[PDB]
Amino acid sequence: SSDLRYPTTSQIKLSRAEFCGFERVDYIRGNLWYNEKCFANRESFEVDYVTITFNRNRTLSESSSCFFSKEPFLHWLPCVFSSIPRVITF
Amino acid sequence: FWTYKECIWHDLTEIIYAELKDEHQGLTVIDLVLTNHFLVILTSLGLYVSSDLRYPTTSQIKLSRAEFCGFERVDYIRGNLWYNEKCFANRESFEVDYVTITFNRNRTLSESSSCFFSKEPFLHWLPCVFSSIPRVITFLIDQETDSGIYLFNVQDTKETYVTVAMLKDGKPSPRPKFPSFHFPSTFTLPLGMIFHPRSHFLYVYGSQIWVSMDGGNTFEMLCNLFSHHVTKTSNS
Amino acid sequence: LSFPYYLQINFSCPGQNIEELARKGHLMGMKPMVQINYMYSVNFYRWEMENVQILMEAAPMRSTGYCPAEAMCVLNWYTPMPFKNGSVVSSVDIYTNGI
Ligand SMILES: *[C@@H]1O[C@H](CO)[C@@H](O[C@@H]2O[C@H](CO)[C@@H](O[C@@H]3O[C@H](CO)[C@@H](O)[C@H](O)[C@@H]3O)[C@H](O)[C@H]2NC(C)=O)[C@H](O)[C@H]1NC(C)=O
Ligand SMILES: *[C@@H]1O[C@H](CO)[C@@H](O[C@@H]2O[C@H](CO)[C@@H](O[C@@H]3O[C@H](CO)[C@@H](O)[C@H](O)[C@@H]3O)[C@H](O)[C@H]2NC(C)=O)[C@H](O)[C@H]1NC(C)=O
Ligand SMILES: *[C@@H]1O[C@H](CO)[C@@H](O)[C@H](O)[C@H]1NC(C)=O
Ligand SMILES: *[C@@H]1O[C@H](CO)[C@@H](O)[C@H](O)[C@H]1NC(C)=O
Repeated sequence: SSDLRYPTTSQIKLSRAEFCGFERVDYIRGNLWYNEKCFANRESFEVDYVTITFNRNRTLSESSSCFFSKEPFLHWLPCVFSSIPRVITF
Repeated sequence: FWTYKECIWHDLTEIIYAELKDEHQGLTVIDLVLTNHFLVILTSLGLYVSSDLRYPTTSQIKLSRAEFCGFERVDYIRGNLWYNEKCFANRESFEVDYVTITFNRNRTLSESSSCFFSKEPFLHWLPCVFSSIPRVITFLIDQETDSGIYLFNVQDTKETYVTVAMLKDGKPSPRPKFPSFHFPSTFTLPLGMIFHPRSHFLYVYGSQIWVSMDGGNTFEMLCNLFSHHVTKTSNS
Repeated sequence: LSFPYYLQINFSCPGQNIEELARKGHLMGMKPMVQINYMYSVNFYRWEMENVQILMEAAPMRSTGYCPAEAMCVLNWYTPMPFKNGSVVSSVDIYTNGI
């Protein structure tokens, strides 16, 4: 979703993330992990993270099956960088 | 190529395997073109463009690998590079260079297009067709009349045709310039089209051979090869 | 003040249709060249014997209509049809400009 605190059109505007290649058969094996924390008065040091974990292979177009992003969910970056173990949950 | 003793052989595998994270498995040349300032190599593990050729810095070509989302190894083995061989010696300000790449694909949820073209710094590859469907065998940019020529052939039918569309701010448009020219139903399979270098002649080839003067509104058959197709062309 | 009537010209050649032939002729640089010759009258007691030529070049023009394509459609070539006082017979010779 775009944001929830700024209603403009009385209809949720949803933006679709970019994942290169992942097709339908990789979205059916996928989980969203989120730490349930209540930020009521919203201190400046508190941020929100979401992780997505996929059950796919390792193409020439990707390499990772684990991504995480911060409170504006636009830049999804991989959770592990540079036989290889599989990340169930980050 | 007047002597086999002077053809010097180079292996470029270290430079290629640099840009590619890990190490894959079958890096053969699939196509290569040599523009007036750039070198474009399509190999089985991707498309690479040289940085520039007029500014030596390190005495080794530095190749930058293009982005294509998803296309794997089976998409690069079936891929053609089309380029118009034109000499820009004194380099007038209106002359630019284009390159087209054509694949054979299925239309994933990650792409849609199987035909891309790009201008002289070969970094921004944008699709050649925009918003059953025909398959673009060959897209060519002609600069004499400032237009783009598509060779379409709908699958599951023998229909083959050519469409010329005007170019708006360096991007081809809908609404063709003049109504399209439909080839006869005997045209079994086309394989591409070529501009003769430094000229305005068009040549469609495949199971048959057709030539067009002017832009490509009217063609005239010059050869028929029943169940036989030309594979490559050389001209001077 | 203008003459009435124009001369409208195209060409036809077997195996192809007229409109794409005219489009190709325009796109390759061709332009018709027209030569008009006037014949004098029998009455030389009322008009003089002089014989006149006029050489013109036909101007391309588009046919107004639906025109599905962006630029070009049905296309024709046009020239004025001039007549002088003293004659009823004119010969119009059409030929090509070489291109
Ligand atoms: C090339 O020029 C020729 C003549 O200079 C054009 O042929 C003419 O085309 C018109 C179509 O508008 C024909 O008119 C038709 O006449 C019949 C009977 O009068 C009428 O029932 C139709 O509704 C229509 O009005 C005309 O007969 C025809 N003339 C000849 C000698 O064939 C031709 O159209 C031009 N080509 C292009 C591409 O413009
Ligand atoms: C055949 O010969 C006749 C006789 O000269 C030509 O007709 C004459 O043409 C002139 C100029 O076009 C006319 O003069 C104008 O007349 C109008 C109408 O009154 C007036 O408002 C203008 O200020 C000007 O004076 C003249 O009237 C006309 N003669 C007649 C009897 O109407 C004719 O042009 C010749 N044929 C050809 C093909 O040139
Ligand atoms: C890789 O593909 C194989 C089958 O081709 C499949 O068993 C496996 O799940 C894929 N990789 C992983 C660990 O997800
Ligand atoms: C499209 O997919 C079909 C089967 O899904 C395959 O047989 C065909 O080869 C693909 N098209 C191309 C151009 O490879």
